[PDB]
Amino acid sequence: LDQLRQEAEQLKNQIRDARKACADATLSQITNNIDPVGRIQMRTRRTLRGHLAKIYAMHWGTDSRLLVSASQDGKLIIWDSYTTNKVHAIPLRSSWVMTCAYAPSGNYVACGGLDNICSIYNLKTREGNVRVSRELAGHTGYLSCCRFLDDNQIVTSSGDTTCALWDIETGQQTTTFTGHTGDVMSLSLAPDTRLFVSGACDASAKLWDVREGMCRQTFTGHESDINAICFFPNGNAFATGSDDATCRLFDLRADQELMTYSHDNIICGITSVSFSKSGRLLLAGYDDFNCNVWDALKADRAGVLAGHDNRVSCLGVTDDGMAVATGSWDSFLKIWN
Amino acid sequence: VSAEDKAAAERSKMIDKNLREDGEKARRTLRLLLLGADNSGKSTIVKGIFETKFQVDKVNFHMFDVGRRKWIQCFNDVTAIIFVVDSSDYNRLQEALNDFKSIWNNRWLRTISVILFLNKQDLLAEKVLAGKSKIEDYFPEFARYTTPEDATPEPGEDPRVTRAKYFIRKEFVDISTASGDGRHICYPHFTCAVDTENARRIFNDCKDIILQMNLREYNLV
Amino acid sequence: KETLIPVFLILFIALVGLVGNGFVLWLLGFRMRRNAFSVYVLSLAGADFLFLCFQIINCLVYLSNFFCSISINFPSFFTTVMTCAYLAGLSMLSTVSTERCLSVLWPIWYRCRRPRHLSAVVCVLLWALSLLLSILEGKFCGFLFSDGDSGWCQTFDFITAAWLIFLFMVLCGSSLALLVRILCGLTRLYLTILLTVLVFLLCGLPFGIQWFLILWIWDVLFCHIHPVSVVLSSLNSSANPIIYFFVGSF
Amino acid sequence: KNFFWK
Amino acid sequence: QARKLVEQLKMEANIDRIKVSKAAADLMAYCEAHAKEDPLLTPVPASENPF
Amino acid sequence: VQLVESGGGLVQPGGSRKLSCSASGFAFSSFGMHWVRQAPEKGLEWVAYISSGSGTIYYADTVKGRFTISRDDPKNTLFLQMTSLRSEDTAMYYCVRSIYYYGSSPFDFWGQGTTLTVSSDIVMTQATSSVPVTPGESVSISCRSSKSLLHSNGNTYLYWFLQRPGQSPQLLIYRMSNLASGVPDRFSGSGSGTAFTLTISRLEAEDVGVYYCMQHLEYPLTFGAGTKLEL
Repeated sequence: LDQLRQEAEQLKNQIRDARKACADATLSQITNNIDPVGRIQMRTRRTLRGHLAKIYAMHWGTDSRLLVSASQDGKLIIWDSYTTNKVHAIPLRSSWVMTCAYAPSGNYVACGGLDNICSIYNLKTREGNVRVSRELAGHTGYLSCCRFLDDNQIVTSSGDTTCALWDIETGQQTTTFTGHTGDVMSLSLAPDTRLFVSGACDASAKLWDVREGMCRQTFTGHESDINAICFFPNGNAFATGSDDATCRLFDLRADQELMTYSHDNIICGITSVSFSKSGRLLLAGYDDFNCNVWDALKADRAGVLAGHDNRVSCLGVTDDGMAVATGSWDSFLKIWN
Repeated sequence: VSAEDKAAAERSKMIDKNLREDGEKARRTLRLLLLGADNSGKSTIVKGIFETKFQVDKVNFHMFDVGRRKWIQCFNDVTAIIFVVDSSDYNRLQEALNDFKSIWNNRWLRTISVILFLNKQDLLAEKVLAGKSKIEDYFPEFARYTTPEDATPEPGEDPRVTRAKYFIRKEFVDISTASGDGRHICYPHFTCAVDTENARRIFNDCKDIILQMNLREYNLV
Repeated sequence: KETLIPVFLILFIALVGLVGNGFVLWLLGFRMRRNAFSVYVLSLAGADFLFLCFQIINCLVYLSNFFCSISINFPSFFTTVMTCAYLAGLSMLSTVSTERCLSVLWPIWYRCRRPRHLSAVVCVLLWALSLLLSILEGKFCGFLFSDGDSGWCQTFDFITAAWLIFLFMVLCGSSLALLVRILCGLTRLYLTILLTVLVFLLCGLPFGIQWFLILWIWDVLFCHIHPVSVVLSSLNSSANPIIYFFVGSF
Repeated sequence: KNFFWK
Repeated sequence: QARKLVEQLKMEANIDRIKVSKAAADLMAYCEAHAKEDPLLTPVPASENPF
Repeated sequence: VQLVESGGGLVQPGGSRKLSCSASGFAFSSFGMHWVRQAPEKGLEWVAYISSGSGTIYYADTVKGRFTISRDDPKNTLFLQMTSLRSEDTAMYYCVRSIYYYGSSPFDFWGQGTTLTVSSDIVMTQATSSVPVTPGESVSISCRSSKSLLHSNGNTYLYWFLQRPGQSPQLLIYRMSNLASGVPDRFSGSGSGTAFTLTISRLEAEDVGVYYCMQHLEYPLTFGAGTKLEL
């Protein structure tokens, strides 16, 4: 064991020296000669009422008009944001739900939580009703996130320190991803749908290969649990938010950290993060009941979204970049423009 | 507006009516979270998730157990938390005390009361009268402890058992009252795994908790 | 010829009270949420607002008539509106006390089985009854644009007095029941109950008593008994916000 | 009765 | 087993890396290219906002 | 999914009958239902409408004050009550299901009909009445309206139906552009305001009959005249 530990320490030192030779400049000094964004002012356009408990998750549709929300009252709701009409109301067998997803084609939705099962619901079919299509079992801990690749594949993250890829028709796991130490909390898919990243409670992030099933890179810059993660629109970078009260930006081709987003006033954690269409603005949600807008190229606050009475838990930006949606523990949703 | 838009609005109105009915139905029940460790008789108090339902005096109760710093945030709005401890294995009271201290000072649990259940008291009495094990071997302050004068009620047992019980109850209570700011209270009890009067203690404690909540929302206290 | 200082005190107290009423109305209108206890506070603030505004306009009329040569005349529908606001403000306090007693005695039923519109129903019904009684008194006593007898006005004043006595009895009974239940089973509760009862009595009854009993049971003591009554009523109406809303929120 | 408008 | 850890470290330590300045330039170029396509940065007129 | 109708028969003038329809195979209580009748040799005509929850009822001017529509959700039955029957009520009646939400496809399923024999508005017409066709070719069918069917929200409300000889009408295109479920891709539909066309590519057998175009912009619902295809 001692020889292996010494070899591991030597390899870690070699890696640390290797990524120190690539740090010739800094993102802060490269972007001094660019105009600042300015002041960003946004106002509430719609308010969505109907939930009678806290809201844990939401996801936009690819048409930028439909969205789905999850609440502890035990129901899923599909909204029409243009007219604030309710399209569907799906009761759930278990009321402990922590995530939800919407298929790119628009035919299925998914949800899961403290029961350790991910369920698939068929939206459009005969008989005019919505019924359960598939239940996927095999995890040992609670589910935290799930995203659709197509109508027959899905990737899940769980609290048993693993991630999985499923085949919906067969209902069996295809690839299992191992290597984390603590609970995995979030994941994000690349635009090309060939890689994805995950953040866990061990204060580290990993980049995975979907087809091969191996781990390529690991990033360690935080000092507490990581709660949120999201890709840059380019596909060569991603951002994370932690209980550190800080956000950080990482690079894939340089394999190190570029920027940090913090201020002395913030002392609370970060629940969700998102980007804009151009990648110039970074949206984050905090426990002090409001949201902050960051300049991703200059590390400066640009605006505040303060309209909620309790904790902000979820966030989302449309594909066309026309609006942003927030949910909170006060049982309301808002659309800002 | 078009005819189809009007029909969609009517469908939304019907959905809203169903949601209101479901919420009104759900408002009646009360939710409890059951926490504890092994060898504590946790599953025999009331005679992923294992649910349990019971009612007393026409009031419905719904109990949950999970079989923890991350998923504990879900139970932020429960009525109470039930903590079960075995009070006969002296080698593990420190672990139970540390667990109780960790659960008492949680950030998301700053407004939830706790109902404490000290289980397996017959074994404790048998061990105390046996004389083969000494509590002072693990808690040296026991030898310098005396039963309170005006607060010493007993049902007809030996003073040694009363002193042993009161020491443990005092440890838990003075951990609870160290720093709570008066926003939530702890309720202790003594049980024996053959007791049948356990669904009424929870009922009385829940009444007291609801009374305090009503008092604070009218600014009386 | 020696009642100017009471008028100045009335003006100052009403000016102080209007600011608090406006702030309470703004905060409880749409800025914050509303439980079963906020509807009554909002209704009380509204009745306070109408009462204090009409007292202000009366004071201004008197001051303009005296300090200058401009004299004005007004109808008595304003008097009827003022009476209605006064009665509604007196009823809201009894409603609040009864609600406190009900919450204390039966906590589970209040928390889990109480309808979600009873506050609005009771507020609307009480406002309607107060308006009906005020209009029926004003029509038959000459305030409105008509004429009437004296016996009917006296009888209506007597029944209004009986209504006031009933409200006071309800308040006292509810407070006593709550206190006994709490004891037979803490300083802030004592202070709240004691202050509410004494403020109600000593600053809300005198105007109604002097306006509905003494005038008929017992004409030079008007300047000796009316300004004091108006001062006390204005003081109560101004002090209601800081007792029912502001002290609770730190 | 009486008018207190003075 | 530590053999898995050392094998993972060996596979992770032998890759190609680029300098930070090139990556910063790439991000700047991407942000500048798509600057006139995001409404949240440049507000849209009231005749084109669905909300 | 099934829809079976009952009743019908011979009746004297001034009499009364009651028509019934039983549904089995789908969530009946979440659908709105229509009545449509067809004369022995004429086209299609709309009669009445009842909404889910029984909150909205509509009638045509020809039958207002004499006909009544109702439903019984627990038994999954739809009713129609006759009163003061005339010689112009001799037709065969149809029961149609319809559901309304964002992205839905109303007028999906039609049941078989029962025959009853007795002893302003948007005008939209189909100029063509008969076209000879051969397999393996392409045919275009067009009809025009009186006023614009393009709403402010961006939707154009026009529908297409096909009725084969000795069968019940079937939905092809809803809202002027979308294909229904089970319809082969050789059908297409496009058009502008007031002027619409339907295109069939690689015509084959089992695709001969009468085509109808209907508007759904406002009540009452109005059909076309009908263009038939012959070998």
